[PDB]
Amino acid sequence: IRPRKKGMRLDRRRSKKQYKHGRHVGGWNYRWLGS
Amino acid sequence: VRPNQGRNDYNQVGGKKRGQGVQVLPETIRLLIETRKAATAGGPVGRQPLPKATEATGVSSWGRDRRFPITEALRLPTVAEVNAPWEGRLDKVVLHSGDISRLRVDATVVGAVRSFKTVGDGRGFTGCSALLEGAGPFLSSFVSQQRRHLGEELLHTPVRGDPSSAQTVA
Amino acid sequence: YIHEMDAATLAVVLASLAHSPSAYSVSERRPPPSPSPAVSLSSSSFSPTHLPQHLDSLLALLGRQAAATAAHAPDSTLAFLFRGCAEAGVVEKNVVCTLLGRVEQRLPCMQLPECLVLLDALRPGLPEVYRHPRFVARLVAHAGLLLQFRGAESEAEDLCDLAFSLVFAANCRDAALLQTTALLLVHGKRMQSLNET
Amino acid sequence: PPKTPRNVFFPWQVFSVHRTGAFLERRRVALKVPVNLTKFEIQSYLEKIYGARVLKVSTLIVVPRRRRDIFGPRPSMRYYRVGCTFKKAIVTLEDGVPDAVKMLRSSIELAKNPDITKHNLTYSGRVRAFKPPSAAQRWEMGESKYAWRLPIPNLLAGDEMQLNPALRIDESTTQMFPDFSKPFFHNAHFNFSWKPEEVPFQQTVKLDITPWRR
Amino acid sequence: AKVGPSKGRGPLLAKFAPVGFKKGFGAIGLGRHTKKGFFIINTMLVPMFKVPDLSNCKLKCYVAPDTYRIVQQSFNKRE
Amino acid sequence: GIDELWKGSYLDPTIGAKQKEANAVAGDAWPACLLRMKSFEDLHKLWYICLKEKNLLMGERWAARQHKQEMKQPERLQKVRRTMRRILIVLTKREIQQQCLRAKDILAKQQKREALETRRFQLEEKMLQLEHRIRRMEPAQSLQKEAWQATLDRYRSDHEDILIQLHPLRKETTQLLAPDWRYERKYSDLPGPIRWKKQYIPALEDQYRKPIRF
Amino acid sequence: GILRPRERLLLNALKKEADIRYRGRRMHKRFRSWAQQRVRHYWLPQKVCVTSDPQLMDGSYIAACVQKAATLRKHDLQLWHGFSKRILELADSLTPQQMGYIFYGYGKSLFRHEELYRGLLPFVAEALPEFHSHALMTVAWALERVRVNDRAVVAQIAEEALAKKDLMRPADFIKIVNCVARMGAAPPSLAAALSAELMRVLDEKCNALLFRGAVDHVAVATLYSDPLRLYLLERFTKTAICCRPMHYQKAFQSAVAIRVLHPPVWQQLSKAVRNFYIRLSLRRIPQRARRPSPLHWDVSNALAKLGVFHRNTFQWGCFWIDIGEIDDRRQCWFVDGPSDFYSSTNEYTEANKLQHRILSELGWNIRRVRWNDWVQLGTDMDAKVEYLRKLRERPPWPAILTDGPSSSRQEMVANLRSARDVQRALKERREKNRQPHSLVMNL
Amino acid sequence: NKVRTDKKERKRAFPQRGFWKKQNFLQVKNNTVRLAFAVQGVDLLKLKRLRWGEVRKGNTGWWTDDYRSP
Amino acid sequence: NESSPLHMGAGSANWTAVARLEDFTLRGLSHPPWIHVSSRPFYGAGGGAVLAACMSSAVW
Amino acid sequence: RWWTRASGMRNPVKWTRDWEVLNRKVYFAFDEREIRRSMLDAVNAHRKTASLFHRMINAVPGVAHAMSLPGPHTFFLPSDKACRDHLSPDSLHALTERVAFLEEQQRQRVGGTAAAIADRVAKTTEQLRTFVLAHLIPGEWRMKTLLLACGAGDPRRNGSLRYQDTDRELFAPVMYASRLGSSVFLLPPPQSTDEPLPVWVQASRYAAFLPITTSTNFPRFERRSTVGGALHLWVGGALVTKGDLRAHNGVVHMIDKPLIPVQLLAS
RNA sequence: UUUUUUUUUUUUUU
RNA sequence: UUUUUUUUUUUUUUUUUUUUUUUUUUUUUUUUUUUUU
RNA sequence: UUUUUUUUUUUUUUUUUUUUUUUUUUUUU
RNA sequence: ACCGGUGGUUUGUUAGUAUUUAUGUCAUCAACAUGUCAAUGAAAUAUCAAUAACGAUGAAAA
RNA sequence: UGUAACGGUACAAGCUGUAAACAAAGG
RNA sequence: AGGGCAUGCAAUACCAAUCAGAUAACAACUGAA
RNA sequence: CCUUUUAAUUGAUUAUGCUGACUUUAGUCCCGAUAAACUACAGUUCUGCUUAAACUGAGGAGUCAAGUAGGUACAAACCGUACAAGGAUUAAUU
Repeated sequence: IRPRKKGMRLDRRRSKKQYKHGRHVGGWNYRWLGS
Repeated sequence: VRPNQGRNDYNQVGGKKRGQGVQVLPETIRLLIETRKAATAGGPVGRQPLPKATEATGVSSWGRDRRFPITEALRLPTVAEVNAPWEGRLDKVVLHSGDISRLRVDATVVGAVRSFKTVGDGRGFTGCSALLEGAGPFLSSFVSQQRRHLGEELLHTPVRGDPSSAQTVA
Repeated sequence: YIHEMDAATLAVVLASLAHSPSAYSVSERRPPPSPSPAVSLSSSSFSPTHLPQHLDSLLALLGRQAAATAAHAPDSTLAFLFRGCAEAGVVEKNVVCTLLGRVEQRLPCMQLPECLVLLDALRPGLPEVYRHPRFVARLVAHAGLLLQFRGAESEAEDLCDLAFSLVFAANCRDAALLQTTALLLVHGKRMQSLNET
Repeated sequence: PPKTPRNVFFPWQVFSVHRTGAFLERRRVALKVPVNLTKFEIQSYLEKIYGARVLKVSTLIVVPRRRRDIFGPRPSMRYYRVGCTFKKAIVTLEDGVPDAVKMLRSSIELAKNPDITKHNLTYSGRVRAFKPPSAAQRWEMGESKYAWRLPIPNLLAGDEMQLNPALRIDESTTQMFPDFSKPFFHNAHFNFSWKPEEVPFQQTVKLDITPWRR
Repeated sequence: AKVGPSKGRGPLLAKFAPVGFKKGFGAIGLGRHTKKGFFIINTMLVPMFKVPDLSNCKLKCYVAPDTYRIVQQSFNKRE
Repeated sequence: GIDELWKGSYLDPTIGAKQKEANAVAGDAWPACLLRMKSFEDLHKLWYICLKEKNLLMGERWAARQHKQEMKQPERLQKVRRTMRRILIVLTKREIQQQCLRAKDILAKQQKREALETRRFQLEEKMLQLEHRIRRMEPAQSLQKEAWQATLDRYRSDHEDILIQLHPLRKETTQLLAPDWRYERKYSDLPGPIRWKKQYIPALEDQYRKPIRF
Repeated sequence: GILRPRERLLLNALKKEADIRYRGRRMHKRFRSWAQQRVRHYWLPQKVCVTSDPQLMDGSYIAACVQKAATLRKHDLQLWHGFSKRILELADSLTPQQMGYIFYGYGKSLFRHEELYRGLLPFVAEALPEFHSHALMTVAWALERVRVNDRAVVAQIAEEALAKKDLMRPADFIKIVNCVARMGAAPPSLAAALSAELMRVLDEKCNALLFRGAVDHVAVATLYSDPLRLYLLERFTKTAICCRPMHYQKAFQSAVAIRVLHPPVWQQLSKAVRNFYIRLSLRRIPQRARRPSPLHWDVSNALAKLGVFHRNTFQWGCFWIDIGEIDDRRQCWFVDGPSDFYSSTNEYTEANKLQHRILSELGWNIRRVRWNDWVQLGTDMDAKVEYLRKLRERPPWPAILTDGPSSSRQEMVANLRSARDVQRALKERREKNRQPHSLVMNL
Repeated sequence: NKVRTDKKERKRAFPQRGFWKKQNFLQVKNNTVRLAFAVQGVDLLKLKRLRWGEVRKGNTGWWTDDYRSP
Repeated sequence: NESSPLHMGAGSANWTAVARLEDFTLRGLSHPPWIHVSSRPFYGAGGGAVLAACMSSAVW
Repeated sequence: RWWTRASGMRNPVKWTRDWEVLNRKVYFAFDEREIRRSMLDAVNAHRKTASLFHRMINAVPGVAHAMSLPGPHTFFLPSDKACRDHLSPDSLHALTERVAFLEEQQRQRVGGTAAAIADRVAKTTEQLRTFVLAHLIPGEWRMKTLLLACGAGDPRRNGSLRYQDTDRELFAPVMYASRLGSSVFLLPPPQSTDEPLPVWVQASRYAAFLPITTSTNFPRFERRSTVGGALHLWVGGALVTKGDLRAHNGVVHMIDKPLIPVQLLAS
């Protein structure tokens, strides 16, 4: 990433995209603790 | 010129950083003040036949108008009542959070200087300035005259462990 | 955060607590759908929520802060602060002294609009500490120079307020000053503004 | 590590002496401290707990080097380190300290003798040493070259010390006095940066840039 | 990778970087920076170490072995 | 002084091997049994004594590490660590006692506050209804108006008493709501700390301020 | 872009010059440091206004004001005198803390006004029991700076210090001692007790930083006993690293005076210790810039007119000489002044007497010239020449310096006032002669 | 590199005839160390040359035993 | 091909990678991935008083 | 926070080491240096020092226009002190009165007496213009230029300026125990004067003490101004305290004596 | 490319 | 002629800004309001 | 001697870092 | 019939199994390196005796 | 919640969080 | 769970038009998710 | 064992096939520009190049890399090494 390109992009943690998957060491079907 | 161009926030006119020594016009101040002032405009309601208690016992109070309120000492809760559950000892002690000056009491204890002079303030403790300001100008004259009249009397203290001497002094 | 306030903020804050404050002016958390009592805000016969006596703690702090903030306040805000402290009821002589001094310092730099608000602080019922003869003498002396050398700029409303202040607040007895004020209100070129005031 | 609060009632800092392979001065001791302490804090620790006299405190950061598991019959090829990150502190005490505490010793390797060799060696890859000017060497608070002959010092120095520099000249590393008339070097005996008046007049030579013009 | 934490290098440090990188190891402030590069130091922010008098203290780091038996013997009396 | 760091230890060059071995001996760690019976001052002094012993031990530890050898009598460290933990355990329980007590008192007061508040709430609504009814009929005189005035008069006192009674409780209740520097980890190190969460003040956030501390 | 060849050369040379210049500036800058320290544990929290009404002020207020003025260096006569006037009125309602502050302020400002010191002394004397370390130190420190000896009160101060030794600060204790020694008010017994307490104080609650402050040549040879002398001398050697030229000078002076006055004690020192001092003398010690005084210059002009060669200013090992003859180096003159004597009196100071005796011992034909005697002469040169000539034919001063006749504040004031106009008339006459005034324009 | 991570093992594969010997520099370094010990007055070379169980006090050797027949 | 730690850190670092439209599901040694790793196991026959399990939900 | 931040002493940039090339940059940075400020700027900068001159320049017209031309010029700015101590009281008072009169005339404008005022102003303006313009000299004459012109650099003429000594036994007895017991250069005439200006050089008092603190290599032989410098330049028997005030229009020198023309000089 | 008591602020310049 | 640097800060000038301010370190010197020049 | 801090000059954030921990009743000694 | 505790069955004897890291590239990206936590032996709480040989324990050894 | 860094432990693919392998005794 | 539990993952969202950052005076100023 | 069943994807000399081992070519090819001496009665071997001064009142005139490459027993191991105040006024002790 260059300065010009980087100055027009947001952080990945700013979105909900991080809580829409179940990828884990066990497999592709992750269940959260206390579910 | 760097690639900073094109952004709408590029060389913006006026900013937090830019403006660090600029004050609002008196117009705004005035407006605000007036607005706040003009929020409770209305006529009187209720009844007020008799004047509000604002003076010591005995002395009447009809002409002396006071803007500030006065709290009664005889109406406050005691420590025992405070600490009681829901349904000497601490039965005659009160711990009040307020202006000492603005309190109707029989007697008030004040810490004065050795010379007993009321110049600006006393020892500087909480409420001393309030007390001395509330007190009229004649306080100084009374204390001054008392000093002179007494004299020697003001240069002795009761002997430790001497209740008879304390009573005589009193 | 009393100690973080500026002069500007503090003046209005002071004024708020002095101009017949009401407890219903505060905000509500998820209030009922129906309107709040704040809509009317009329003269009540009682004190909602708490009594006025439960704010001296805060008052003290306010005054202290004012004391500190006095030195970095423009001329315009200085007088407002001055009046707000007296209105509030700042009794602290040590606090008042510094204020007085700064006021004295900045006096000559002021004008009639900043002098009327100053004079408002000497109204009856306020603490007698602010009524320093050395202060009032300089104030009433300075007003005369303004009326003598800048009388064409004063407005009818300003002159009317000054007439009340010089008679009921300052308790002055200067027949020459009173006559000058009276003449500059009916004989000056101010008929248009006098009819619309 | 955790930050130190204003009022410390139960300090957890642990102080220890570090045995260094280099040479140390008499009035200098090497300690091992955390990496989260200041000069002042270090000073106060010793001043209050131990109550030792302190003049100066120097600090350095020590980071272990990288290592690789390559040896053995079954190497892993994995990276690692030996020791831990710390602060090498050096305290300049008032009193003297024995070398047998601060400096290491070994008879197997006769070359490892920092106490005996003193600063003659560098104990590192320093081919050329560095030594700034000394206090005595400097102008301010420096020894005078002409104060020896003064009346006042001699008074103090009564049958106790000879201030004459001519009585302390090495004979095995000094040459005889040459004749001024005859050519001679400047550095032989002239320990200064000004031409003595005794020396006869010297001529000046100017380089010719365009001799062909003649 | 040639550059970065991939060969046991670890996090970047002042030592292993060009001149100008600002990175400490955890400390407490003792002043502020001026407008000319100077630094005014304040003695107010320095911590205070409190230590009681140890000139006459009977206590020691360890406990005598004989203490165990004496403490134990007291228990049996309560029976 | 500084000597304490190595005095009596293996590092000491002014003693023989037999003296070092005799010195090496140690007893049992201080148990909670004994540590509970002591006062604050005794535990405070024992903390510094244990810290001095740990500082002395560490040196030997490191010394041994240098030569790749095990330190003589390694249990000392363990002992000291156990004693240091037990002292703080004691102190922390001592503190928790008081914390509990405080909690209890606040819960005691809450209950009366509640009821008082409720009553005041009701009385304010009734007074507002009476004032509106009085205001609706200003340009007219009747018996009803007098009746309402009387009832409002009654309720005024009935309400003021409540506030007089209420004042003390509100202050007390709102104790821990505000921060206390005394209880902060920054300004203190005693057991039983208190932490608070930062607020968002627009008046402050909208202002340009440098990260300065003086 | 691109630049013209002509311009390129000039810009590069200019740039180079810049580098050279920058290299050439930090030469003498040796002792500088980016980091610095500022004392802040003395300012008051409360806010005050110096420019306020003195009448509305109180003890607390005035106390604060005085110190703030001093710190801000707002030297105003009109301002200070009002403070003094209000202080005199409020003298009977001053706390020990406030008094100390007042004193410190006055002293720091160097506000020479005896009228206030003399009025505030008695109240201090009564409140001595309630006094503290800070107050006690500030009183004496101010007094010393303003040069107003009070043996009646200073002694009492010392005694109270000794009584409260268990609560006092090492620094304040040291300063008290120093002050006492300079003022010369400690009998033998007091001196002894002070010394005994000082030794323990120094050896128990003193560091390198704090120890340096205990070094004083005037004090060492007049207050300190042999046991403390030896310990001081020995510890100085060890603590020398953490020192300044100001302490170095004092140390050297101490050494010299000890050698000159107390041979026994000197010999009692160790070889190592001795060597230190021996070597010390050989080093170049920095000194502040000095120049002749107007009195000095007038005396020098009179002397030169008399027909005698001499010098203006010069150093001689460890002591400065006002005047030194070239024909006979042995001879020397000293021009005194108001500061050379205590306030309202003509008594010489301890440092002046010690320096006089040290040189007299060393064999210096020392003569002294007073200012009150000199002023009387007016602006006449023949009278001054004859005055000087009559002095020259007479023998020198004795080893032991004596004090002059009695004086008074009135007389002092008178003299000062008188001299004020002389120093101005002489300057005017001097300056007028330099103007040729030859050129005449037609116009 | 001590870590053994660079491509410095490539050249070593091929055979070589010989390598340089920094005798000049080494000699100097040794001399400096020898001097630094000599000023104190301890012989390093002697100790680095003496036979395992050999005792030679001072500047002594085989030559010493020649004249010392008795 | 030059070596530039500044460039490397300004374009390929921890804070620079997060701004990349890449497949973050892949495990990364020197990166902040978003793959879940199942934590500490069940409890056998140890002391019940010393089994740790939570922290950010329990901090007080 | 970049590739490199080192500055000052630690300059990352590489500079030439050759003394031959370095010797050429000093000439360009000292002699061929350009200046933006004008002569008037320089003059004004020292308004405090020369108030009389500063005021006359701006008071009498013509001088301001004359002293703004592109051609090279040389100016002398006498000091107030010099003026005061040289000029007689009557002449000084008369000059100040006329300057004040012109200033008052201009103030009246901006804000037979009528006929007499015109004659008075016409005469006073010409007199002051004549007085003022006398100092101005065509061409650029530098301090070094003058010094060299005066034969300061000629070995055959430097005999009285190089070898200087004083009695060292009287000023440094401790360091000496064995002893105990030029030509006139003519300048172009001024703008308002035909007579040339003579210039010469003299040896300073300070120059006679260099050998005591410097290494000297002399061969075998067979009131005093307090201003600094080894050499003193006298331009028409006015000493120069400051000089080399280079500008866009020329040079300015401060002299310790006001030059007055013969036309103004009395009989 | 700012050098030694810290901030705010106006004109000129080697 | 292909038509070239200036803001933080230093110096100077002009002033009614402010403990966000220079050791409670130290030396020297004839010296300062109003009812002593 | 540098780095740090103002300007050039940029949340064009160099993870586990800072003059940066809740923002002055600070007990002035 | 919710809710707590205990036990068993199925998924699953027929199916499967992943967590640490050396190496490539500027980056995206790609990738199953190197037997086991392990001398051997059911048991080492059986590995004794030592100088060559003959001797001890063990199913088996030097 | 899930993970990375530093420190301790025997420097380790475990454990652990400067109180860094435990308080078990409140009359 | 008796006690203790440094630091980093850029967090006023247990709420609230959109558009950089410690989440932007109007307008300029725009939009398939 | 016999008999019934099997969705095993169930069958090998060969796709320059994928993943490994081990032969032949094959004791073949590959070896960088300059060395020598250390004795049985004293000493200075030859050659290539030529910035090798470390207080003289002045921090050796700079940047960058080495993710610590001129420390250490004829060690590719272990153990050490970065002080801007120069600590040794260590001119003393023995």
